[PDB]
Amino acid sequence: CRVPMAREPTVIHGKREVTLHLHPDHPTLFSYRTLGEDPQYHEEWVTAAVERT
Amino acid sequence: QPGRFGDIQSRTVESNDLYANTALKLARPSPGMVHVPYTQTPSGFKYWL
Amino acid sequence: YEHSTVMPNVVGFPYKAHIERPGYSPLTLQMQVVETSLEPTLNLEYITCEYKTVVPSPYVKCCGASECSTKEKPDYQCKVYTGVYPFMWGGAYCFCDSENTQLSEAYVDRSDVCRHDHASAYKAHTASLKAKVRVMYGNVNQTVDVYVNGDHAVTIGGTQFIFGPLSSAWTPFDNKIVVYKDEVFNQDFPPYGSGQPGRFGDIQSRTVESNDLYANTALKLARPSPGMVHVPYTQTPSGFKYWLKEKGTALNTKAPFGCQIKTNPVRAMNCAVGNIPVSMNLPDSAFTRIVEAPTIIDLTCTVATCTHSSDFGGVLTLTYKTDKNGDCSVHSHSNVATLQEATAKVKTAGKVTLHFSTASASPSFVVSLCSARATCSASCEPPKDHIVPYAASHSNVVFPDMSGTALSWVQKISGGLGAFAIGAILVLVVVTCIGLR
Amino acid sequence: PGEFLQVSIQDTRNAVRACRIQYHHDPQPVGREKFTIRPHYGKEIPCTTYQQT
Ligand SMILES: *[C@@H]1O[C@H](CO)[C@@H](O)[C@H](O)[C@H]1NC(C)=O
Repeated sequence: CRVPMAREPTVIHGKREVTLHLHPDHPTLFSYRTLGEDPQYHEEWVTAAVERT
Repeated sequence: QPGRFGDIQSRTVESNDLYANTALKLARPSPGMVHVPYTQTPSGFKYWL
Repeated sequence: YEHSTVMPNVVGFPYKAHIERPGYSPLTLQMQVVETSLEPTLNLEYITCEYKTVVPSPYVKCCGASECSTKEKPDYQCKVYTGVYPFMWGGAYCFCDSENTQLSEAYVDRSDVCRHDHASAYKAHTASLKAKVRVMYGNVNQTVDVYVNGDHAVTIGGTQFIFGPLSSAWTPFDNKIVVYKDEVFNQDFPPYGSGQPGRFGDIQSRTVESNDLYANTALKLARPSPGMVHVPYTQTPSGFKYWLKEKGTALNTKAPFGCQIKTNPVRAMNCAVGNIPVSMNLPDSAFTRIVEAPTIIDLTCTVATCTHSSDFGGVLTLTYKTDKNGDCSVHSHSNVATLQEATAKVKTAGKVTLHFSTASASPSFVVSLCSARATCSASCEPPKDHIVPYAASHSNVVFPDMSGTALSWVQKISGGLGAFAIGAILVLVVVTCIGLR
Repeated sequence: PGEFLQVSIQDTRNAVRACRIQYHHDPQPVGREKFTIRPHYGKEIPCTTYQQT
């Protein structure tokens, strides 16, 4: 079954962080995690245009 | 900048300069069909509204 | 010839090993891991899916009575209701008014699609590592599959490689896991024969093709309303569908060291942890007599630029006096600076330049051509870009070498304070010895 | 999506005969995006249907 692919966000490099502008056409799942010993993750369903740090 | 107020600008209404930064991008078509796939950030005027 | 090194378990890191066999020119080995797979041993406990409630047509005994009869069905219920007057359709279906009984029964089954849609409760024990390493040296560029324990030997170009047991026994999985489709959950499931209604495990089965069908769904049976043929009942809704909505977050979303949890063979791929001991047995034909390698005398090293970034941000130049054109092998004798090249081309001109990577503000290390050695000292500057899409080419050895700018100051103030203190001690000792007589 | 299901036919006398039941029916597609209609450009993911054989 065919599925779409979300358009790439806008990435803004900061000091030990980034900021993303997410523009969804419909509810889209967004998650992240750090690649260390204590992962520090998060998941969230995104329904409108938001900015995430 | 793309997706925020002012991603396209004209010096006047009737001008013909049109700065545009909308992060337009282009992609390879799927095997066996005729189309022009692309992605770009949706308008920053509608975001500002 | 026997040699033994220790390479880190990082995918993509270029490791370079140096073998100094007297009477022969030194050799530098290139070997890096391409991918790494970690698989535990899994014992199936049971299989769970959603259930199906089987409800037959009710037996109405006009002008009489009937009795129950227990059966061996899963979660089975049977009841007899005394006085009913059904009114089936276009009539009454009975003739006696209050001497008619209805027999109601129901039982729990397994879903018609339990083969395709089911979860699996497992028990996970000691895991086996298996990596994939590319070896480059001389004129060979092979990559092999190897088990990372001291019990597998692979041969590349006549050399014997054994990749020893990893230095740590870390595992991402716990003792109890659940595997649904492509995702794994560190979940503590109920034992077999101990499920509860409306939660995970309300119906359990030993295997997808088993027949036991243990069931605990709190099915209850009710009395039909007057004047109509039907069997009402009450049941707690399926616990598999409750789990599909409440099953927290998978192991895929949260896993240390960037492990990637994968399909039918449950495995965690490309976890950056531990060290991999390596043992080698090189043939004599893989070396070179010193009477065939250029003789290099009076090597000196001076660094042009240095930037302690993730990439190869340093450059150093080496000056030498040779006697013929040929290729030597270069190496760094510290992990505070990682060379990019394994070999150089030696010319009479007396110049060769190499790139390196570091994280120190002031590194110091020994570089060596095929025969001679030199000491390189540098003053490096931090980068200005914040984020990069790739990983460091160095080991995060930050502590600066002495005689650098930072520690020269510490030594200078230490010397001043110590001179003052010993002056105080000497003055006191002389005064007290004079006053002691 | 809806809150009930109704099926009906047209009998020999041309009178509508219907049955209505309570069914939930809120479906979601496969993947990480809650689209509604398949695009002309996208990805492919395994899906399960009812084959018409
Ligand atoms: C070894 O082979 C791989 C793929 O065939 C290639 O990418 C790599 O550059 C080769 N190594 C050398 C030193 O040429």
